[PDB]
Amino acid sequence: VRLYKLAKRKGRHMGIGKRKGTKNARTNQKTLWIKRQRVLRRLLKRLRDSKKVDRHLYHSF
Amino acid sequence: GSIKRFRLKQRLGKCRRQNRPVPHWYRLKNTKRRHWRRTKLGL
Amino acid sequence: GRVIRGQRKGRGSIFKSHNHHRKGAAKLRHLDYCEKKGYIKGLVKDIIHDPGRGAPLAKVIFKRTEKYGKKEELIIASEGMFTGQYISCGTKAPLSVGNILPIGKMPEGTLICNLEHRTGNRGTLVKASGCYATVVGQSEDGKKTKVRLPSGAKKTIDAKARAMVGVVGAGGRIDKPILKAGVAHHKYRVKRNCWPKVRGVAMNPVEHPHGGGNHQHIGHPSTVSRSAPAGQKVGLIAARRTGLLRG
Amino acid sequence: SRRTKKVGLTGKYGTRYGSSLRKQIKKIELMQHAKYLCTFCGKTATKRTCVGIWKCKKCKRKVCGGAWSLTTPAAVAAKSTIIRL
Amino acid sequence: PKQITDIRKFLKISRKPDTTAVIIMKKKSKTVITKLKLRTKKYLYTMVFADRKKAERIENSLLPSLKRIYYP
Amino acid sequence: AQRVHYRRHNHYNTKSNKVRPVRTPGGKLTIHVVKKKAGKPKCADCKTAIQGVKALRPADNYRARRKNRTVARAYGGSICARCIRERIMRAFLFEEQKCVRQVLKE
RNA sequence: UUAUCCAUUUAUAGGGAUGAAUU
RNA sequence: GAGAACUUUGAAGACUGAAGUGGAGAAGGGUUUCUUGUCAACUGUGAUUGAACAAGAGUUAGCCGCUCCUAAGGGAUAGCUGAAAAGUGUUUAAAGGGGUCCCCGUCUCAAAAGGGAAACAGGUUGAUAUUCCUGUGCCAAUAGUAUUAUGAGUUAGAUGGUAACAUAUAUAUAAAUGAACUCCUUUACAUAGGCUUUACACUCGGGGUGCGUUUUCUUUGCACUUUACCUUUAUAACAAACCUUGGAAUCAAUUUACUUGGAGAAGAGGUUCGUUGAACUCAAUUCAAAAAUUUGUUUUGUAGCAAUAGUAAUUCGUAAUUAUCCGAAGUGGUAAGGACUAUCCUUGAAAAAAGGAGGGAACGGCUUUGUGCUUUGCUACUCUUAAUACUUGUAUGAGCGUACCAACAACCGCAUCAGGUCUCCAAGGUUAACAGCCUCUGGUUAAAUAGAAAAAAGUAGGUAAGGGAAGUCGGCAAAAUAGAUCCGUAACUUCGGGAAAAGGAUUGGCUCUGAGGACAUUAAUGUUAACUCAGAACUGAAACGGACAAGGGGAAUCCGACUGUUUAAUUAAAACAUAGCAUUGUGAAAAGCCACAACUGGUAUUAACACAAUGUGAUUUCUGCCCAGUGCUUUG
RNA sequence: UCUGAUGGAGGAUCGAGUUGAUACUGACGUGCAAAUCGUUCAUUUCAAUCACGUUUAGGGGCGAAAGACUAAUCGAAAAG
Repeated sequence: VRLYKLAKRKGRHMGIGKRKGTKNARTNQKTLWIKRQRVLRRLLKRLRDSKKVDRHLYHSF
Repeated sequence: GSIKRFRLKQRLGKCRRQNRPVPHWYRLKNTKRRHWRRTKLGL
Repeated sequence: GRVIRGQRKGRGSIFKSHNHHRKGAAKLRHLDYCEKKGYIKGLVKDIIHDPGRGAPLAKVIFKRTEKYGKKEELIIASEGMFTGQYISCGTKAPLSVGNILPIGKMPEGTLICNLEHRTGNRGTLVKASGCYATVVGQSEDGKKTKVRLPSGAKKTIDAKARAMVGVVGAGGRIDKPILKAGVAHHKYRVKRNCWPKVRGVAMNPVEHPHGGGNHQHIGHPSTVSRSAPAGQKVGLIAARRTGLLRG
Repeated sequence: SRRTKKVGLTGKYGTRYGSSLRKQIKKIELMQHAKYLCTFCGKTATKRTCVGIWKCKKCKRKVCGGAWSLTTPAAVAAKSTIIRL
Repeated sequence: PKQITDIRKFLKISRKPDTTAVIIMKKKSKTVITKLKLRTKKYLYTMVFADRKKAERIENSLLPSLKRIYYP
Repeated sequence: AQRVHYRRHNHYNTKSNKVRPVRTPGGKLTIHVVKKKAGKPKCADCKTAIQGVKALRPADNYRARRKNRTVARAYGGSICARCIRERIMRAFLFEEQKCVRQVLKE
């Protein structure tokens, strides 16, 4: 199973003939959206804190 | 069950005690006998 | 035959009201010298839902006058009354929404609820959600006044009987269509065991005068006399007429 | 984008019940789930809690109102006549 | 069980008439660290000594009225 | 994996029988019943949680120290600070208005 | 209104002009 | 052992596969439990076995439960009925408690899953373990007097902070006066959805120890590497709420989601609770800088419990010695908590018990006059914890359950019956998955029988050329794809659907490519993590959701609108219900409907937007004529 | 008005389990069984399922209605 996991890490057993659950069941779309939103908000907060953007610009973005 | 009342436990003990054979020294001169799986106490 | 469902209802076994979570009987203040010759103001502290009924109840705290302390009353809330409001009860209470006044003090045309059909019985008439009566006349000598009830009937009550000024809240409930059997199930779960109905014409003749036959019909006139016995009073009881009304 | 052409909030009912029944229930659910103006604080934040009880999210104050709206025309008219005098 | 850190409270508790036994635990760490545990009616009070000299001096100064229990 | 069983005569997943696994020094995974979380004490007027006072179940509150059952201010522990402030100003001003009404009557 | 009947309550003041408030 | 397919041991081949013949309980059973014998009968074959038979033994609690509280409700009292039997249960009740006159007040039972004082770990037996042993704790109770000692307060009730609020650390945070009368809080509560934190679970890599493989390969595969309750556990951290300051439109802060603000936002600084329970230099300690005691730097300790226990090893007479028990992470399975959002013509118990507050009734001590009050002369005095001594009747901890089964032969089905029977824990691989299939721990290899042979016939399955429903009442039965991704999807429609319509393509392995984050330095350079998609070569008997798992579709007609329910054991439907619609009665305790022998009661904790009695049966479009007959009903 | 996300409604869908019982009118029908076994099928956020407690008792109860159920007994239970 460790060897199989290493192969999967290289991306070796993930073809569409190996998938049985739907796209969302395999990788939750809500979770992906939450991750993206959190990283974008983190970046915006970092920029505003470091004063590289103005407050109004931060709110708009 | 494991949970019992005192009177019920005493009755169980008496029923067990009354389930023993007639002593041999007395036979030297019993029908009211039960098995736990065949005839239920019902009491 | 056997005892029919309507007859079984009065035995009160499974047909008792489901009242486990009811908050209390809705009654206004017991008559007192303060209400006879003045005003006593109670502060409404909360507006709660009584599971049996649709009209909200108001918990009103009065300060006892006979002894130090407070007393809590469960009134039927009128529309527009709000927590933190002081309501006045008595003969000299000002005519305002939520106040309890003798009906003889109110002018003609005022809308009232929590009507006392006899003085001092602390609230008997006009209590369902959205209902209101109208004060449509006072006697020349006072002592008596006539109101129009939500059924449209005119009733004559002595002028000392009390009522709340306004309309009991949660009006318009009937306007919502119960969409599904489940909503009716939940509605009657907290009232009674009157649901589902089951038509008598779908029964067997042993248990209903409508039951039996090869075609599911009444077979005899469904209008029964007022003197019919308990197992016989089953259709349109003592009907003066039938069919669609025309005005 | 626009999701349902006309059913709106009644899209939860799918095809069940009549179209007339769904339209009738939409008309009153629209105002049952609406926010109203709280005259005590001036913020439009009073929502229905139970069938006849309306609570303001800001004041935390609750009033007795209609089954589906904060006020009903009959009660409003009655208050108008009372306040005329 | 309660840990006490200052030395005055430990001495006072030991001198208090409710104490019966003192538990001496010694063990290598990396130097041998020790701990002295007064057994009272309510609690067992532990004091941890990294100082070998201090944990040589303290239980010696401890009055021999109350019994000793050496665990190792 | 180690599997567990109830130990406190209540073998149903009721809210008073909520349970937590723990690893013992003997290498066994055992189970301990957790205490029910108690609601916070609430103000008599606004029914909001009043701070400075612990939130113990009655049995633990009986054993609690007096310091963390009360707040050292007037109605402390029973009425929140904001409500007490409003009550004080109301009590003073509603008698002030009575006094000025009496003085203006004549 | 005294028989009789009904209602209410802690049988709790003779008739006219959103603080508490008890010793 | 007289006797062994079914007793025991070893070896092998397999099974159950954490949704278990695995561990714990409830109901029910009642000694079936354990040990030692033992085989007349039973253990549908055998039997040396056994739940059989016989003799002994075995169940240890202040902390687990009952016991207490109240619920649906039951019984009883007062009355009132009734020949009584019985029926109802405050309907003319003078019906225990508290303070010191007044206040409150039917009793009792009903939960081993609701509420609820308090326990953990290790070990121990043939059979009991949160019950025994060892150690460490916790809860409740503890009378009167007098001594000491602990603390506070006092020349009759303390103090800090602007505030949110905080403060008693005595062995032990025990004491921060407080009467009557009050007012609150806790107990104490639904459902759905996601987000988040923690613990447990699983997993990856490093170090150590032991074992295994070793024809060949293998810095390798496996196992152990642990840490309970308790210490307001101290702290740390975080979601929230609040306080001070501040004073917002170019609106801003902010969530996955929306939430919030001149009724005071952001920012800055704080307070508290709740999560958790050694986090954080946490505590003690070493070194420099601040002053008549603060900030920075090191060592120790699994924070105490705690290593003394446990585990895995190496030895030594056969009971002792020794060494390890520590360096980092990932997945999200389970559980709980948090802060939220949403739903209801549904709003989702009570009491015992506990706490907080408002109020301000009473007031030092030694001696003394007169009749508890004015009085004279002096002051160091009041509560709170603990211990001791003496009085007090003997001044700690009642009683009951605790074995075993829980079905697989211990229960109910007449039985050792393929049936029925409530709850908790829930590993790895594949995978969407607690599915199916295989596996580790644990359990098993047993089933009212075995051996041999192997035809007919039966039963449970497979496969069949060519044809493809010609079979048959009828495609009954079987077959046909069926996962996922991409594409495409009609009539009709209540505009929501129909829809997975129909119908196409692809799918393995291997080698790659690309995309999607977090962490620091003076715009630029390094360290490091998930599996998730997309694309390209190559490859093979053109095969790849390879096993497992897994829709047949379409054109229409009839019925019922739908979800739902039903003739337990021949009928699941078109029957019933349903929302919708319509009609009828009733304004009340001299009402409607209904119960009762009477008394009295149900609806009713109700009041026309209600209750009761009917018919029809979603929506759409409609619902025509007849009051002669029979009903019902209205006036006199 | 249109488009993309976000969001997570519904007596929504598939589907194990549960709760049932459509068909084979399969097996069995001197059964394992006085209703079972196999495959197939229905059902799973709600008029949902389960447990214990509690109420309703025989010309009575209870019935989403089949004269169904009321201890293998129901167009009037069982016992004497």
